[PDB]
Amino acid sequence: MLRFLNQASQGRGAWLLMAFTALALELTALWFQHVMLLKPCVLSIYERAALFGVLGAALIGAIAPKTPLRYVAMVIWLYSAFRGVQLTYEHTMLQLYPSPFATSDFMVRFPEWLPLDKWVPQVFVASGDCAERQWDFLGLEMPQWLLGIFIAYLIVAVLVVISQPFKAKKRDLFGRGHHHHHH
Repeated sequence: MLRFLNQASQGRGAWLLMAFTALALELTALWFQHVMLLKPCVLSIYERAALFGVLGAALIGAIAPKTPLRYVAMVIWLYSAFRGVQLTYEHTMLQLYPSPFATSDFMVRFPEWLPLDKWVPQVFVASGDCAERQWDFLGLEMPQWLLGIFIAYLIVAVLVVISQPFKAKKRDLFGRGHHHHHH
């Protein structure tokens, strides 16, 4: 049952399986555009960073999910959990509620202090309109589906994180007070 989940998850094979899954979607997709001659957008590229970043999180996390490393790897998993989900919303709202500013659509704005984009414009430079539909499943745009996965991934980490032995009665001090006010 649940206990087993912690067993299968605490295994590397399982972790490696999570990577191939997120990758399989990127590859199988990288082919659709290669033939469908599809072009990425500003947001699309940004969203790719949210997951692409997580993928890297699964590579380092699968190093030893039995040590405090959890907080270390989940740091990226969670970052995408709240932000990834919150962002995925902007796409949905705008998609069903188109009303942008003047011409905010001005390529990707990033500080020249991070050659991550300058030294690598290949997977950063945007080209095309954002929110446009070029391919859908069951009558749903990819962005909508991909979001479906984001939720799934958000659950495996939140559940696998809490699956930790937890318990422990010690826990000396935890959280500041400061609420006595003043006369």
